[PDB]
Amino acid sequence: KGKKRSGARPGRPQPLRGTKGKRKGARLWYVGGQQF
Amino acid sequence: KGKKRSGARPGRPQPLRGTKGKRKGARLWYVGGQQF
Amino acid sequence: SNIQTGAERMPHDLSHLGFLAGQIGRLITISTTPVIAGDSFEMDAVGALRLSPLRRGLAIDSTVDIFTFYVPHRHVYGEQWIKFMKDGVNATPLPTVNTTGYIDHAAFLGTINPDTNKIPKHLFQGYLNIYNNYFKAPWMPDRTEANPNELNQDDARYGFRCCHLKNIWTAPLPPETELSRQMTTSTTSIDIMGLQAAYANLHTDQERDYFMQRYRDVISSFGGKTSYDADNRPLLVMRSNLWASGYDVDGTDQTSLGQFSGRVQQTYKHSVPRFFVPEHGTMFTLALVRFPPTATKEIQYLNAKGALTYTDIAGDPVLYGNLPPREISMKDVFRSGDSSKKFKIAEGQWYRYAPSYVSPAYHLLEGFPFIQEPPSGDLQERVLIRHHDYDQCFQSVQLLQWNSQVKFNVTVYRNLPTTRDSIMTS
Amino acid sequence: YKHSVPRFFVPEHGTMFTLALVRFPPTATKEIQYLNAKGALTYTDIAGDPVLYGNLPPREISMKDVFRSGDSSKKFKIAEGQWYRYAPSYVSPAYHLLEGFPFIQE
Amino acid sequence: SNIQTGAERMPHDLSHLGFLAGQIGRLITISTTPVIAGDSFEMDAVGALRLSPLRRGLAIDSTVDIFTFYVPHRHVYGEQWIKFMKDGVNATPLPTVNTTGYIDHAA
Amino acid sequence: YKHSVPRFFVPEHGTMFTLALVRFPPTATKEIQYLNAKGALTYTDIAGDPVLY
Amino acid sequence: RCCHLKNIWTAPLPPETELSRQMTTSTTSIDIMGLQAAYANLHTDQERDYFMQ
Amino acid sequence: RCCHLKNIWTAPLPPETELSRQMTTSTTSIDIMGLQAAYANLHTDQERDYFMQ
DNA sequence: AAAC
DNA sequence: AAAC
DNA sequence: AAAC
DNA sequence: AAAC
Repeated sequence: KGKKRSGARPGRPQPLRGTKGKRKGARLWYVGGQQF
Repeated sequence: KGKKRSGARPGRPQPLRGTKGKRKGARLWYVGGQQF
Repeated sequence: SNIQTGAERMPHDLSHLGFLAGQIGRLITISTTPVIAGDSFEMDAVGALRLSPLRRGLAIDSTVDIFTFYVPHRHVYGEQWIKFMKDGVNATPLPTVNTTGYIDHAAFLGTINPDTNKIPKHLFQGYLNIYNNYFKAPWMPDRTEANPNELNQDDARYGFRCCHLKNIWTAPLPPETELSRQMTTSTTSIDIMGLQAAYANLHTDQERDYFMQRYRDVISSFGGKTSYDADNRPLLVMRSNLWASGYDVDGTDQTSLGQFSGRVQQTYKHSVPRFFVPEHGTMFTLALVRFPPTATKEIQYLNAKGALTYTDIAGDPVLYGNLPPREISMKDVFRSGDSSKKFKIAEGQWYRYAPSYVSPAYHLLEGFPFIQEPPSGDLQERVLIRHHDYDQCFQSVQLLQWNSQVKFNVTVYRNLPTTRDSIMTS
Repeated sequence: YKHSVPRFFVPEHGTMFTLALVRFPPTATKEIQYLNAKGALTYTDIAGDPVLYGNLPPREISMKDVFRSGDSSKKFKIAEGQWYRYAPSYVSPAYHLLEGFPFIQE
Repeated sequence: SNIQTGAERMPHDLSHLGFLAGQIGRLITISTTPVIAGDSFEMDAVGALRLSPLRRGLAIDSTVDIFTFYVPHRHVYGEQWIKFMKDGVNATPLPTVNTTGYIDHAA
Repeated sequence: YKHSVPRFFVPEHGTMFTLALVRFPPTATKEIQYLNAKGALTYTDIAGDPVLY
Repeated sequence: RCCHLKNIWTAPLPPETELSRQMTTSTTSIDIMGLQAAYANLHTDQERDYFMQ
Repeated sequence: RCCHLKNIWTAPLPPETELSRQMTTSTTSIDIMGLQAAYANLHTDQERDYFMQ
């Protein structure tokens, strides 16, 4: 259960850079080979 | 949650001696005074 | 054939971007992740909170609350879910609630409305449970709609209205608080012993009224505890609170030199520590943006209710410590207060609270998030925030009153086979 | 930016081509979560049962199971359980035709 | 009047004797103690187990299982119980199941 | 015998039930060993072949 | 009445345990991939029968 | 034109991925050994489809 | 191609 | 629910 | 009479 | 439920 709040992240906003988590794992896409 | 069983109380049975717990507390009966 | 009977738990990256927008006092879903029994969930939401451009420079920070709740499906489908799990593979598929035909009519659940117009009932019901257990005033009736299509376009698109931050007027005692209590006495005697008893019963009443309207509270009162399963309540996993701010933009042309526009950019971070999911459910994350309830016309109770009696002015502790709740009207604390709108206050409350002062020069001045006229309506309409009370505060934009761009870093330690275990027959 | 190619021995006559590609993550303004957009949920879709996912054929889905104006006639084969291995980005409907965001509108 | 609004938690001795009898594979209740929210419960059952006299000498020991379970009332009255607690003093009294007219029919 | 229930915190109002069950191992006077009572013995019944079982 | 202590006769597999499982096949082909799947479903059945009722 | 960054919709399995595979069986028997083989061949297919084109 |  |  |  |  919930508690301390913290959006008080002192900083100027940064443009969203990348929708891929923090820790990844196994492979997810199979397309027949490499695709850039 | 339940567990180890123990009626294995090695001993010859003893006649029940007294229906009053182990640890008592405050007074329960009020009859007007002392009564033996 | 032999099949791939197991799986080994490994980290699953369910991270995603969030492009959000809402109104001021409405609770809106900003992210949802369906969880499986036995997985471990963790999230790091980091983004920026922006308000629509305001008409003049910054004057007051708004406060932001971000919440993450867990709602087990059992909680939503009850018996039906239990049976589904037991039935297994041939279980009858789960019920789906109905939405109104519009793209934003399921937006309160942080989702685009499918063309078919239906969504999983757990998504809609979980929201109601969250609202009814932590956001409505304890004394208002639960929200009991069967399908999202029963909602107005503002509830459906922007989320349900939340209450204002507590005030003398915003947080009055519950509506039915009794101001007196009769003991039916006989004609020329009273039973000294019954009277005593009379007091014991009222006590018990009084407590349920003021602090225990909810079953879970009545038990804590006994010094016991109740699981979230005991009363079916969504479990609050994490909550972050913050004040959003920014800076003013100085105009510099011939006509707007001396003029400013407040720019609220607020970097925030919502972190949910690892959480073990005991049974299949959804993890709901919601946002609520609010301003302190500053009205441009609230008066100090002693300054607006006539002639002052000894009871009102002296601060006599024996009086305040011993008389019934005082019933007051919206007119005792507001310049255009409806004398017909009453509320019960604690005696001496006026000495425990101080309203903010807004000089009359600010009354209809656009660009300040102040409430311009005193809320008119029943107790419930006055405590529930009305987003239009803030319309004259901002520049008119397509992204409502606040917008956020977040990166939901979410890791789930789940146990399902690999995407290829999955696409390989052997 | 800085693009550095360490020394390279050219074994036979040829061209050295240097190309650029600029892209945005594929954020659509109308993608829905598979479980939220394909009807009634069966045990196979909602339970996360590893024996099921680890053993049945690829699932054929339509553009309509994941998009608000998806063409039901446009199909695609997905791995069973893919919906539990992936999460789409969410764009509130207030942004749908708002110019200035590099989102895919339809 | 001012009333006795509190109480301070103290040990309550709810000890009692038990004179029991049963059949061989049947589960029988030998003791029950009603508990209030927030109390702490502990018990030490100590007695003797006897079989009816047997027709010849001992040949095989029987096995004995003693169990203590907790059953919350909510579990039994559901919604009705929840409402009772909330309603408080004027709650409608709780339902009572029916037995057969005999002294041992609730044994 | 002695039945001891360590301290227990009661979270909500309820009953504490204590029950007894007395039983004997199920010794029948006429049980036979499966292999001794089901006719002729096949390879599957007598060999203990792990791949079969 | 309680159950006896476990035996071969006292603790048999649950009454409805299936002794076979059909996969409706076509007349002159079987789907190698459906078969696989067939096995995944029975598994799930089997577990609920034996350990998870 | 280049492809989008991988998605569920942007990176589906290759178009011709088979969702089933028939083994032509006889009318009232299947060859336990051919079946085995059937699986070995699909494997080889499956890999070329998904990772080795 | 998170592979006996 | 700043609680005998 | 587990008592201001 | 002596479990990939």
